[PDB]
Amino acid sequence: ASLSLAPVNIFKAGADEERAETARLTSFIGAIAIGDLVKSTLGPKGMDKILLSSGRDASLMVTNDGATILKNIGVDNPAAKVLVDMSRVQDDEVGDGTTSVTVLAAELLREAESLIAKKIHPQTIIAGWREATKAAREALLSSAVDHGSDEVKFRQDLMNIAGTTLSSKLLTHHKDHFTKLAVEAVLRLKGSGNLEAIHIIKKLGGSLADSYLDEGFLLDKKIGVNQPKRIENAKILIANTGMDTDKIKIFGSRVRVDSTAKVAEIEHAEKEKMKEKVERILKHGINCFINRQLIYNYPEQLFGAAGVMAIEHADFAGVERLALVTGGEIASTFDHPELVKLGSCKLIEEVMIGEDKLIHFSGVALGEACTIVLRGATQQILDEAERSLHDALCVLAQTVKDSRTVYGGGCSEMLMAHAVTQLANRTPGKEAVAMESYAKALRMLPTIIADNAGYDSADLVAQLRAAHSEGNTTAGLDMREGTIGDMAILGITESFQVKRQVLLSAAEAAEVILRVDNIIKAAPRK
Amino acid sequence: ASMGTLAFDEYGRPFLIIKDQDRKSRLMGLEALKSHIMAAKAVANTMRTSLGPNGLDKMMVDKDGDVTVTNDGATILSMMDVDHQIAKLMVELSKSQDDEIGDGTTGVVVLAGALLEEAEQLLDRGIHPIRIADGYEQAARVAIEHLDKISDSVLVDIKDTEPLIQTAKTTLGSKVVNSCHRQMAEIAVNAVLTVADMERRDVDFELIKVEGKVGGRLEDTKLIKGVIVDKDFSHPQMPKKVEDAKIAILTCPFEPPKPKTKHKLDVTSVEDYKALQKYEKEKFEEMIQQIKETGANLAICQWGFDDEANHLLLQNNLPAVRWVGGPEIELIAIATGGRIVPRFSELTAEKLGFAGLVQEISFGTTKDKMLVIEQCKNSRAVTIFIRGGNKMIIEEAKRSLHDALCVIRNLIRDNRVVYGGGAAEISCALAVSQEADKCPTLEQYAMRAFADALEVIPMALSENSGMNPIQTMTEVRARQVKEMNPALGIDCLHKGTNDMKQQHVIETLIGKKQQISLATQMVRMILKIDDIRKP
Amino acid sequence: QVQLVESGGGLVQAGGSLRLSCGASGTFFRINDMGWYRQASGKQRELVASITRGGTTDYADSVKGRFTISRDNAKNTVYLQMNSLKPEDTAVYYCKANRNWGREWDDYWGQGTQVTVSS
Ligand SMILES: Nc1ncnc2c1ncn2[C@@H]1O[C@H](COP(=O)(O)OP(=O)(O)O)[C@@H](O)[C@H]1O
Ligand SMILES: Nc1ncnc2c1ncn2[C@@H]1O[C@H](COP(=O)(O)OP(=O)(O)O)[C@@H](O)[C@H]1O
Ligand SMILES: [Mg+2]
Ligand SMILES: [Mg+2]
Repeated sequence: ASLSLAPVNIFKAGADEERAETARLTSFIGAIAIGDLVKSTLGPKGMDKILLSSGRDASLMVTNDGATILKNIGVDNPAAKVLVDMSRVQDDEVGDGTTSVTVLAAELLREAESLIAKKIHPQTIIAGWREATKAAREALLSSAVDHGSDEVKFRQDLMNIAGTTLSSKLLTHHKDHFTKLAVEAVLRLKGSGNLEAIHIIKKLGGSLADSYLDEGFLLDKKIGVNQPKRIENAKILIANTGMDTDKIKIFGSRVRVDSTAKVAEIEHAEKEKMKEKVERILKHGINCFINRQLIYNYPEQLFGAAGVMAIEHADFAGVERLALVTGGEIASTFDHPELVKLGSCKLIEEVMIGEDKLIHFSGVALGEACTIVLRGATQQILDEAERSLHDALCVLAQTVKDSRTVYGGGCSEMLMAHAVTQLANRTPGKEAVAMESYAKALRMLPTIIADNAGYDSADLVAQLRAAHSEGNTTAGLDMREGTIGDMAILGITESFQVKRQVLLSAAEAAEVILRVDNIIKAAPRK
Repeated sequence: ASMGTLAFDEYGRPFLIIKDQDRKSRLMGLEALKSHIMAAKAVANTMRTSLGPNGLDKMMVDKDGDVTVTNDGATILSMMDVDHQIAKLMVELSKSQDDEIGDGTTGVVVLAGALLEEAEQLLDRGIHPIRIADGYEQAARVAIEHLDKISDSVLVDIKDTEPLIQTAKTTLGSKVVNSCHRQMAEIAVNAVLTVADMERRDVDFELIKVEGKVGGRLEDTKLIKGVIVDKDFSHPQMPKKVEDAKIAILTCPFEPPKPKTKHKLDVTSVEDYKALQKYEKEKFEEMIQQIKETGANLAICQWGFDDEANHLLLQNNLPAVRWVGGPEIELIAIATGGRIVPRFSELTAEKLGFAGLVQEISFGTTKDKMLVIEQCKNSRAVTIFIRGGNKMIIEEAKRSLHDALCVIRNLIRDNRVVYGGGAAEISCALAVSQEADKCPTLEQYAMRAFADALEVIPMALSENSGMNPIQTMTEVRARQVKEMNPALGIDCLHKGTNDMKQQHVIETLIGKKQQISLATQMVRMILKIDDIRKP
Repeated sequence: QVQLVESGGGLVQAGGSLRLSCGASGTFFRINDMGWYRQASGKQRELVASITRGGTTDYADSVKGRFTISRDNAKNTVYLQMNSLKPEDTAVYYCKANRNWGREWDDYWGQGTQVTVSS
């Protein structure tokens, strides 16, 4: 019989059990809905979405980022939830491919629906899809190119990859500008992959072209009251001390006396303890002092009398970035100054950005940390610019780690589909049919890229398919005029890491969604 | 046939016997048995499509909307929101199979459903449900002894891991992680072999840490002969790698001492204040100096520490981890060969652990760091680090690897192995049929029914693999009878051969015996129920 | 576990011909191979011949072509008709039975039948 359509229902009031065809129906319609939602943001000519949340705040976002779009939607289909998590994982692993993986999974599931309608078991389909994924992996890896050795060619690949990542986003208006920023911002890391080092400040006002990459560093904290405001040849002590009514960690300690005179003596002793702490600090020979924690009035006064600029309430992130950009050591003990390394910068001044004052460190020593000032006309523009810059920086970091590149513009997808087709036509059985469907989805990726611009997607994908069958493994879409061209010459290159992750995550999620023949929901809590 | 008792009186006066007798329900007799059988049949027919390599998965959604895709019968029936008490019995049955074995959680349910479905036909003919239960017990004893008879033995040594990798692959044939089939099987084997008192003794799974992190590929899942922790070094300027690490494992927070008894240290003078101040300073310095003097190159605390201790660790070139959990502290001790120290004064160079590598590992654009401790000498602990593209395949991989580890455990407990693919079920059905040809007529319907029920697993495998159930099963049964070969079963993967001994399809004898015993015992307890008084 | 009986004896040199049987009973489910062996006093046991379930028989080198080893699977027994007897064929004849997957702990031997002689 069946679990639900049985003479007796075996479930609590509110639960349910969708069977074979109904389960595949809900799964396919949900996944394909998700995919058709997140596409149209795909490619250089992709358009943005509004995320008009209905919460008590009604936050408003304008995004072309597939990961954000899927995170910020109330989904109730479980297969759609799977695709959502897949896009989140793509965003975690690398910074690009969040829309391509979703569209790819949705297209694979569409083709799988077509095949199941053809009376094909959803095991033979996954078998063929695994074989096709293998073939595609080999074709991708074999087509990948590495240029990390030649520094100039590597710079060219970094500029081209940043350009390809920003083409799809709102920054394509000033792509070259932000491209330079993004490249410089990752090259200031000197091999490190710490993206927390790259701080992005969003200042409302000004055009998006007024954005820049500070040659030094910027801090949104305050200087003390009676303390200097400008410092040349600055020697800096970065600290994580108390300096805020700093109490001895003995917690049972209590002042118990018989005379207010002794209470006053002990208060004076507390103040003398704080003064000796400040003096131990000054014995480092400094002009700037940055504390992760607060700095109360008395140490502020002491630092002011000493002629030291004491910046307070920097965060863990602020002190880490300062250590990276200046060279100092985050310290909490000052009894061995010979061991505490100081930071150095030619100049510390106060600068105006919009209507706010910030501490500007110029002439920094190391530079392995960055500050990007993003200007914009609307907070939505600023948030989308930060998201796009994060995409570009994440991809450039992933490339600095692994210089393997693979040409874009649909060249890679068409090539993988070509390999899958070669495999398919030599294979006997319905697995060949599922391989052909895998190839159709791979081809449907550049099809969508072309559709989003308004070109003859069919004509162009036919030209590209013919080129990749002929052996012109570098043919791709030239989206300026709407033709086919050489991605190697036009500078349309992607990170091999990103494209491989797209392929594998999409195929894997489609596989897990396709293995389902029953959806047993439990009575919702709500 | 419902609503408890209803007469109210032959004298007209109120008849109240049971509380809320009007709101309560009851089913008595054969209709109760038929309701039970329908419930069990529904559960079993739900589960039977998740059986075998070509078995499909189920997507369970909980109260709060989290999704779980799985082929594991225990996980399905645990996530399944059942209100029928006989379905609850089947959930308990699968849970029991998982507890005792860790595999077979779907075979038990399918088989029990089949036994009850056949008892349904037997009750129609008028047999007492207890006589059916007794015939089932008799046939189950016969099948268990016949399994002991056709069983095989495998070597559970650490030098020839091929029989164990074959068993683990058979276990993982039906799971989504068969994309890295052998890669998964190997590590399950190595895991159980690393953590085991191999004198046919137990295997403690607390020594196997199964950790998952989204990202990467399934191919990145690996075995770390050591430990992984979700922490990083306490100070951001400490080094991220330590080779030939001498480890001090500590459960003392790097803070000034504090008595557990209510204490009040009284300061009554500036001299007392300065003494307290220097006491604090000297405590921090003395802790760090003791950690240095033991010779350690790395510290691992369980209870976190403060700014002075952190900077002193950095200054003295002592990378350190804080806020490590008790279980992880224990695993680090067991793996590195170190002893857990409760206070610094008790720390010595002999209580230290050694790890040939301590590393901080990143995961792309995440800000998340993990700590790997490995290259130990003889780590009696181990970790399986699973990667993947989504939390669904990660959780399914976790439970699949649990099944594989449990299978290897069952091998370490008893090396005897029966061959699967429905072959064992077909052979046991043949044996039960043979013994039924000898017993008196009346317990023969129940033994024939037990055989017809055992034959449902091969039918389910063939059906899930697209083959015709009756044709395939009859052909392989005839071959089993003709050429004596209890390794003949269903070619679910269509390798041509029907011989599972050649395809390396391997089950554990304890697994099949437990399936049969549990299914029979629960079917007996269900046929023994003839009344329900639900509210 | 496997109880094995052998019926033989009766050496004869007048032309020379004998037939020795070997029957198995007990716990098993398949007898993969059945073999006849020889063990003399101060000699090492050898294989006269051996037959598989499919009837396939492999003979030995010092004696071959005069073998009539036949296997009854209906009762899992074997019968060896050997002719052209000679004094060096006078030894103890052992039966061998591999069962239940044919592992090294599955070979089951008989008690052996020594072939008598007159005086
Ligand atoms: N000039 C160009 N010509 C052709 N294709 C391009 C060009 N610039 C970008 N692309 C393509 O546009 C796509 C942009 O995708 P994107 O929206 O970033 O996807 P995701 O959000 O999944 O990372 C890339 O896959 C790349 O192949
Ligand atoms: N490769 C295979 N070929 C034939 N049969 C198999 C294979 N793998 C598993 N089976 C069979 O499928 C049945 C179900 O196994 P599985 O679904 O993996 O776990 P469970 O026994 O918990 O359901 C087993 O009884 C086994 O006989
Ligand atoms: Mg992008
Ligand atoms: Mg299993």
